[PDB]
Parts: sequence; C-alpha cells; structure tokens
Amino acid sequence: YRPRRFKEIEHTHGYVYRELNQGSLLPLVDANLKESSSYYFKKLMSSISNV
Amino acid sequence: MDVLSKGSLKELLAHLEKTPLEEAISYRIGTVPYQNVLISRNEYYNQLYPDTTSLIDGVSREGQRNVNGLIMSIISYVVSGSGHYIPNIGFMLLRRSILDILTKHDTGLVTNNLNYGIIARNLTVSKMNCEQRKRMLICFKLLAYKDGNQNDYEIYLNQNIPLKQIAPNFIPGDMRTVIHNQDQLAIVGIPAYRLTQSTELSIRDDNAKSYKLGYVDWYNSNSFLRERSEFNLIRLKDRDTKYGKLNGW
Amino acid sequence: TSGSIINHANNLNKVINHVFADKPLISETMLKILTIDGTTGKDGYRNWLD
Repeated sequence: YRPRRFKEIEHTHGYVYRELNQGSLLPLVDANLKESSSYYFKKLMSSISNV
Repeated sequence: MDVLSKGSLKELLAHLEKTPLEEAISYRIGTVPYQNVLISRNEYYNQLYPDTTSLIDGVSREGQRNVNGLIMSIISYVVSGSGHYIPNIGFMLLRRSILDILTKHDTGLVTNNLNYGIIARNLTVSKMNCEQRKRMLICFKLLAYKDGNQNDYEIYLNQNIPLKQIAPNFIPGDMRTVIHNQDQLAIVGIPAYRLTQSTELSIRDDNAKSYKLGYVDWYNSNSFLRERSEFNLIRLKDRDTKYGKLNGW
Repeated sequence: TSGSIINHANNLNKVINHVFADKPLISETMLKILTIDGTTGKDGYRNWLD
C-alpha cells in the first residue's frame, strides 16, 4: 500500500480523537460457537468462490 | 555517526541493544593517547598549532589490554564515535551487545573494581560538553546497577556538583523511566544555524564537525531510513513500536 | 493587543494596499513572501512578521 503524505501543518499541530481500547470478541464466540463459525465461514466462502 | 545521532534515552539504549561490542573496538593502530603535538591548521595560522591528543577524539587510539580499557573504549565510542585498539578480546565477548556488557552478568566480564573517578579523569571529563557528560553518566549508571554499586554511584555524583545537576533520571531496570525521560542526548543533528565547510582549530572540534557534516550527507543519502515515507517497507521485528521494551526491563 | 496572528498579518497587508495604492508593487511583493511563508500555517505567519 502506498504511504500517505500528510501536510506539514498536520505533522506539527495534528490531533485525532480515537478510542484505542480493543474489545475481545471471545464472549460472543465462546458462548455461541456454532452460530459464530457458520456466519463467518459463509461470508468467507462467498468471497473465495468468485476468484 | 549513527550512535551520535540518537537524541533520546530510548533510542540510545535501543541502539546499544542491537550493536555488538566489535563496533566499539577499532582495529586501526592509532597513536598513544596523551601527547603534546603540533598539527597543521593552514586556514588560520602559518605556524603549527599546538594541541594535546586524547581518548575522546574521533580518531582511534591505542588502548590498554585490561578491562579498564574495554569500558573506556565503549564510552569513547558513545561520546566520540570511535573506539580504541584492543585486539584479541575473543569471539565470545565481541559478539555480545554493548548493553549486555554494561548491564548483564552472564557475559563473563567482571567490572566491580572499576573506579568512576579514575575513568572520568582518563576520559578528560573536563573537556567533555554537556551531552557528552550525560552520555558517560548513562554508562556509569548501567555499570553500577550491574554490580550492585548504586550507593557508590550516588556518592560520586555528590562529590562532583556539575555532574549531579545533569545526571539523567532513569532506573536501569524499569522501562517506564526510559520512556518518560526527555533529556536531549544528540551530538550530531540537523543544524538550525549556518554550518559551513570550514576547519576547526582543535582535534576534538575538527573531528566533531566532520561527523556533523557527514551526518548531513548521511541524512540525504539513500542509506538513511525515512520513517515518514517508508514505514511499511521496514521489517516488523525492527519496526518502531510505541510499546517497545528492552529485554528484562 | 487583540486578534490572532493570521488576522494580524492579513489585515496588515490590506492596510499596506490602502496606504500604498499609488505604488501597487509593494503589496504584490509583500503578498509573494506571505504566500510561501503561510504554507506552514501560524508558524509561517510568525516568520513573515519577524
């Protein structure tokens, strides 16, 4: 991927409002394993089938 | 040149972790350290210019084969960019990093008998500038923590008033102290003033200006790494990370 | 006494235009320097006043 060139003002005075905490998806996956696995496998299968 | 460019405690310790001891040691014969000599400075004077050579010059000198010479070669590399001539140290010691020698007992080198006052005097601490003294004090603190000589380090600072004011603040075992530290340790860098291709009178000043002018060329060279434009091409192992921790810290 | 640095420099250029309306070269040359300086932002405007 080609790197993005930020303006000189943004490098010196640039600020971003970002929430950087990462929440685990394990509570959904561990409780519902059959439903979570079937949903993601189906979505992945549709994409790979068109290669 | 690369060691002189580091401007923060985190960068300096990170460089020392990846740099082996063989970079500190030089394989050029050099000359004996303390001599009154006459050098040629034709830009200023027609007559020869007296000066005294020293171990913190940028040119390699001959060094003692003892452990004292090895530590004195490490510090001269950090503060001047070049080390001294101590051959036949051995493969086992030379392959270790500079930080491992200064901080780890597993290297097999014993340094608890070292005297900080004698080492400082042999390195001509009086001739050092503020950044050079701060860098040497970092080396002393790492050695003191390795040998359990923290009390001796503090007393040596109490005897030397100017050294206490500029002493860097970090615990050699905690990484949180290194990240917080904001001391500027750069010796070479991009100059805000006018830098010209002119000679300097003394050996130390002339050799320092060579690194300063070389760093400018290195900065615009293809060997320099531009984080802003080529961050994705860097390998993940050596890519810059906010949560960068030295091993064991 | 009041106003931002950008407003201070921009309004000064307008006054230069009014005072030196007979000689338009002064404002054009003054605005040439500001265009290059102002790309940095507020820091560039400070350099123009310096």
